[PDB]
Amino acid sequence: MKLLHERMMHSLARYPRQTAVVDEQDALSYEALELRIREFVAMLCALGVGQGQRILLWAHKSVDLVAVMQAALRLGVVYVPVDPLSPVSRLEKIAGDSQAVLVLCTAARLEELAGSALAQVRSVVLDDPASAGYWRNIDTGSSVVPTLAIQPDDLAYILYTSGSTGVPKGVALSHGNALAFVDWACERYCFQPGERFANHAPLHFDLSVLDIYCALNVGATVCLVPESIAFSPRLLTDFIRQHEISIWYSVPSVLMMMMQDGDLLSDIQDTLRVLLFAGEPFPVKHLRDLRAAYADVRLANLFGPTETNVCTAFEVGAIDPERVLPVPIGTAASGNQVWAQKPDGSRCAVGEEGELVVQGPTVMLGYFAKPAQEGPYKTGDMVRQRPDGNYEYLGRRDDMLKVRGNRIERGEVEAALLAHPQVSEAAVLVVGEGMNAQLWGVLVAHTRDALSLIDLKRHCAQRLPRYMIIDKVLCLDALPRNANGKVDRFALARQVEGKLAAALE
Amino acid sequence: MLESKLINHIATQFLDGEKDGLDSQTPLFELNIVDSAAIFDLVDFLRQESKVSIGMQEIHPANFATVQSMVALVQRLKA
Ligand SMILES: *P(=O)(=O)O[C]C([C])([C])[C]([O])C(=O)[N][C][C]C(=O)[N][C][C]S[C]([C]S(=O)(=O)[N][C][C]1O[C](N2[C]=NC3=C([N])N=[C]N=C32)[C]([O])[C]1[O])[C]1[C][C][C][N]1
Repeated sequence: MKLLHERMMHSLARYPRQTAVVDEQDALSYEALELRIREFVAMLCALGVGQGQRILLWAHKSVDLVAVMQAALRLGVVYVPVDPLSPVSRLEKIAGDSQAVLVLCTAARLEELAGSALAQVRSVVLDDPASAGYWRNIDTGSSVVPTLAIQPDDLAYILYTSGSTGVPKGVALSHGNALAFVDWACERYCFQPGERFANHAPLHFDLSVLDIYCALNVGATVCLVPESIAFSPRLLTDFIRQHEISIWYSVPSVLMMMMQDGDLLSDIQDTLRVLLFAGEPFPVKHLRDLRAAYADVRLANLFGPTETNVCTAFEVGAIDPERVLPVPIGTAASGNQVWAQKPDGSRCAVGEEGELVVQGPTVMLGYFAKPAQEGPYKTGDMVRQRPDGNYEYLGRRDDMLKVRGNRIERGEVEAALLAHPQVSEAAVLVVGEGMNAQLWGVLVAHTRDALSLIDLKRHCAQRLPRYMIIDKVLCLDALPRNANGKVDRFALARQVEGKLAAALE
Repeated sequence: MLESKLINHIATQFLDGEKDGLDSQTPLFELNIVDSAAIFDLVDFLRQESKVSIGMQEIHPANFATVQSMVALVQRLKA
């Protein structure tokens, strides 16, 4: 029971007729999911995909995708979720980094792959039975399932994050990494058989690890939120009621859209029992309203980078009428130890600002195809400990950005912008907080001043996911730098002066 | 003429008044012209300019992908 795939087998043995996973089309019992998993195991063997090899899941969530994950885990095959809305060029960079031997995708996006740098990688079609590449058309007659020795700290899956160079970085995560978090969550929130989990986050963000693996760990049901329903906040909240959702896990921005336009505070979703949020500062004005409407719900702020999953958690009590600052991120989670570090390396005193440092079982194996992580992980998140021992998040000093929960390296965006023939230099910064945050590009043009914001967005759309494309651009003749090239961050003053000038009229 | 009021509105609200490359068929979400959080700022303009109330079942991404999608919606919601 030290391996992820063993957890759902244990639940299958206890609860075969109970609903395991739900999407728009199908709803699979644990037995039906088992049969589905066995088909994908047979498929992977028939394709000669062996222990240690990587496969890309480049498709929208479905019960089949969940089965693929269990199947790959059973064979020691490392699965790599890729944003289905991500451009081919970024899929290219990920295929190269992981050296995947197989792409699972829709038939629609095969056409784009024919002209790609992964035209030679084998691909199988998940959706369209009319494709020669349809996964079911692969003949499994001579397939034979091997017996493997898989250790709990063997690599299970890779979640790619934004990379400062433009090449995404792959967080390589072991069975032990996932199960430390899964077991911690299950003990802390007492997830029970037959509860219904909502999977809002896409599979390539680690929030789905709780939604899917905690559900399969306790004999509960995971309900996959389709993008068509994720986009009407009124339909998201109706989704909760129709599926009798009891556990919810999302970034605060999702909860705020459901409050603003989904009737979440007036049409009370009374099946909710545990309401977890993570990834970004939940504006305290709005958390106050949410806590008042759901006063008896387990409600919690979860913290950490993908490199550690949740390393710190805080149970939300009341929200003081006078509170202005976000609720604390709390104390150590997932079996880890946590402290704030001075630059000298020593432990901060209470009240001192320091960098969060994490040591324990959810700390990643390391970046894929890069040297292993040794010792405690420095997160880059600045923190301060309160007299009561809880930590408060302060922000970062480096170039990692957040826009509505999405992790964005300044260098990934800058690299796409600088590649434009007319862009000479480029700096990216976020202006505004919360739902008003906007991604700005501060550029230096080679010629004239004629740069179309739309031409810049199409150019970015070929390289970046949509949430990484700049909202607004600011053209000036020089970027301000310190004596050793660091961008002066006084561009924020320049941007604020631009926005204020427009309000004046 | 719905297309004219939306092409115009979108440039000032989301392109800082630059109508250079925008038309009825440009994909608004793929180009991060319209984000997650500005979806209702658009629905609010369609309720005042077109004078028809938008439903929850029709806050589908296909209806708001493009200006040609939003105009078709108002024609659809009118008859
Ligand atoms: P639209 O299409 O613009 O809006 C739609 C929507 C759904 C909002 C869209 O924008 C969206 O899908 N959001 C994506 C956010 C998401 O799904 N989650 C990403 C996982 S977040 C985090 C891992 S991380 O590496 O990506 N971020 C780590 C980084 O984040 C900061 N941080 C984490 N946790 C907090 C908290 N509680 N408070 C403040 N900041 C926080 C830190 O800087 C950290 O270093 C997850 C979260 C749990 C474990 N990893």
